Amino acid sequence: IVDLEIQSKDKSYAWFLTWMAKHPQRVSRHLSVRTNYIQHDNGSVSTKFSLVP
Amino acid sequence: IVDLEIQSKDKSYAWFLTWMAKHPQRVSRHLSVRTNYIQHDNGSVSTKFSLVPGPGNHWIRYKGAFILIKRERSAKMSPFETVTLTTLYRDKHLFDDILNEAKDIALKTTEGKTVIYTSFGPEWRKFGQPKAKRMLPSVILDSGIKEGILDDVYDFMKNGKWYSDRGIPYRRGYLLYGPPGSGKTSFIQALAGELDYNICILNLSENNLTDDRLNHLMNNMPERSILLLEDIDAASVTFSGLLNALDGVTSSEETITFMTTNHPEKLDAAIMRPGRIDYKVFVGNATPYQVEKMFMKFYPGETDICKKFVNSVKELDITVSTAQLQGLFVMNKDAPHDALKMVSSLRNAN
Amino acid sequence: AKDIALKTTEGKTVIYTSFGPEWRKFGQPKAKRMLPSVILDSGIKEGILDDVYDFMKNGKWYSDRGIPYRRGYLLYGPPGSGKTSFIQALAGELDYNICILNLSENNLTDDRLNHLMNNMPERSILLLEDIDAASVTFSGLLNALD
Amino acid sequence: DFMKNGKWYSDRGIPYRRGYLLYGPPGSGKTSFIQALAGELDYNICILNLSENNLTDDRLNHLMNNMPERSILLLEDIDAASVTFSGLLNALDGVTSSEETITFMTTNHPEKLDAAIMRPGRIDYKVFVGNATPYQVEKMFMKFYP
Ligand SMILES: Nc1ncnc2c1ncn2[C@@H]1O[C@H](COP(=O)(O)OP(=O)(O)OP(O)(O)=S)[C@@H](O)[C@H]1O
Ligand SMILES: Nc1ncnc2c1ncn2[C@@H]1O[C@H](COP(=O)(O)OP(=O)(O)OP(O)(O)=S)[C@@H](O)[C@H]1O
Ligand SMILES: Nc1ncnc2c1ncn2[C@@H]1O[C@H](COP(=O)(O)OP(=O)(O)OP(O)(O)=S)[C@@H](O)[C@H]1O
Repeated sequence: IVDLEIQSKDKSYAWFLTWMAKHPQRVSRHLSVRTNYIQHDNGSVSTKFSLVP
Repeated sequence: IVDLEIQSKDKSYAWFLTWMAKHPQRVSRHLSVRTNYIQHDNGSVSTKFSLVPGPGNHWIRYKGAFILIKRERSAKMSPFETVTLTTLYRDKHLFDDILNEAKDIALKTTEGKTVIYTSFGPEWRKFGQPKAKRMLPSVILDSGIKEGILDDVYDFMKNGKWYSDRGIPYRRGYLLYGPPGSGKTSFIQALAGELDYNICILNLSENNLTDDRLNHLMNNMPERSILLLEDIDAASVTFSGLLNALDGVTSSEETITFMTTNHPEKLDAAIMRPGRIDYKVFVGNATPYQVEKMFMKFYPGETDICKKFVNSVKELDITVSTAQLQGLFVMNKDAPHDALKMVSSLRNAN
Repeated sequence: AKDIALKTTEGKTVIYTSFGPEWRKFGQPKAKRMLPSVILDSGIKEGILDDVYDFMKNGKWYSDRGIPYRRGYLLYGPPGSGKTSFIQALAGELDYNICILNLSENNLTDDRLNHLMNNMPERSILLLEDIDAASVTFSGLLNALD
Repeated sequence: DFMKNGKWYSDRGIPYRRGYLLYGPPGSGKTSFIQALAGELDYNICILNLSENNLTDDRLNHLMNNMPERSILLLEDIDAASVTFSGLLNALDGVTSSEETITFMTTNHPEKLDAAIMRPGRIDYKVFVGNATPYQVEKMFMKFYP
């Protein structure tokens, strides 16, 4: 009675990860931290922390 | 009712272990040892044993949530390494505060020390213990050279928006060319100390380095740092790849890069284009202004012996270097008369 | 997911770098360089822009005559003249990405190069900086280009 | 004089580090004097072979930084030289160079060395350990036949 799609290191895999990160309905009890630069013209560039699933 | 958060080998990782070492309200078993090269002014009695949380599980309180840390390694040990946090109240908002505090602790530059980063694979790594800041008045360059470089650097750092309004990439490159022992590397240390910036020393003659790794290193420098390319004329990197790394679509933004050479003519005109090397200044052999100021630095106070010394140097008609002058003043510590007697020794070079 | 990842930010261009047999984003997106900021000679910018727009508009005309729908541009000149700057400006104008490819990279093979040139992201420009610099073979590069 | 004046170097910002070169014909007592002086100072000897192939620049910087305390760095046959020339030069005097180390170098061919390595911030003291002089002959005879 269930279905299951798998996609593995595909060009849509990174797209799916980015979409999942942007999802507001996500309820994820597991998080990962990866630093990212927030480049803004005012002042100087700074790093930022992203809580990906 | 729990929410776990992990982070692999990234920039946030080492910041987090440095923060967790300093955290007071910590209940850690399973600790580890770490010898380090601490220093006292008279002499560095190194090998101070430091106890770090190490692998295993740890309890920290922080703001009142009783977070469980879990450091563990895998099949290998810097491969296969990770820490893990767990909060028991769905208070994941504390994780970003933890990360920000770790970032602030790590980014906090020691008030009189300069940090040196070295290319280790595709990312930078701290090299040794931080070295004491070299002061700008110690470096005796020719008249207007130090001031000209400092004015150009401050003008570049201040005018950030001006670059972006006109579309010019916010990036400046400096070349110090001249004879050996003229003050180039010493001036790099002094200027990095003045700006309170770190130094990322990069060796292109490293055979393991490649173009993709070079671009990653140039684009992942730690904040508030200066890229140093010692002996840019020495050059698995490719010439076109280096040229694009210096100025190209792949080149990074908001970086100061410094390169030094003893053979400027060995450089191609492409690398010396005024968009890759914007400022080039000749750090030459010692001039009488340099001789006088070097003597006054090593022997403060009396000037008549300094006058006799610079006259004798002028009569010696030899292209002395400031490294040679420093060596002579080091030989005669606190003895200006002995230095004036031994000034003739600068003539010999074998 | 495709729409989110394919949408371009309003004022930045993505840069792709050849990592193995496929492309990947390099760093953060860089702000678009504006075409008026690139001072080329008279008619040069306008001529190149007209030729590019004429090529992108006439997709069907190429197919009807049987010509392969593919164009190649060479900007040659002295160092520091505007070549790379114009590439950035034009890619920003078209809202295309730049796929930088280094042929002098030793791990690159002919099969890998064909796969890279046949798997570029949609709406992107292939940039071969210093084509004169050249594990790739001459015949393999020639057949890959046309 | 160098070991005593630790603070004097720090006051003027000079890196606390000295380099010595003994050059001359073979069998003049260079290595023997290194052993004697290390025994006198009660220091260890760290002998480093630059010609060893698996040594790289990063490894050499780590070795020259992580020397055991109260030891002498010995570079026998400096003229013999996977290490790079620039990497060696920056290791001996550069931003990456360590602090409070005595380094001793020997060679039978001093003229084979570049100006950069013979710089008086890399090699501070250079003395010619030559063939036997009549004073040396007399003192050797007195040592062997008191
Ligand atoms: N102008 C100067 N003022 C003060 N100290 C100097 C000066 N020039 C050289 N020195 C000292 O001499 C040594 C070598 O100087 P560096 O600047 O480190 O080397 P360099 O001048 O860059 O030459 P290289 O071999 O090309 S790195 C250091 O111990 C410096 O403290
Ligand atoms: N025509 C131009 N108009 C405006 N800025 C220019 C122009 N040509 C060069 N520049 C600036 O000069 C620098 C380098 O220009 P590039 O176009 O990257 O160099 P180039 O012409 O590609 O030559 P190379 O060395 O072969 S990459 C950048 O800071 C540009 O902004
Ligand atoms: N001046 C000397 N005084 C005492 N013994 C000496 C002297 N010169 C040589 N010898 C003896 O001969 C050996 C050779 O001297 P070393 O210093 O070891 O070699 P060397 O002088 O460095 O020559 P090389 O071949 O360049 S290592 C020593 O181990 C002593 O046994």
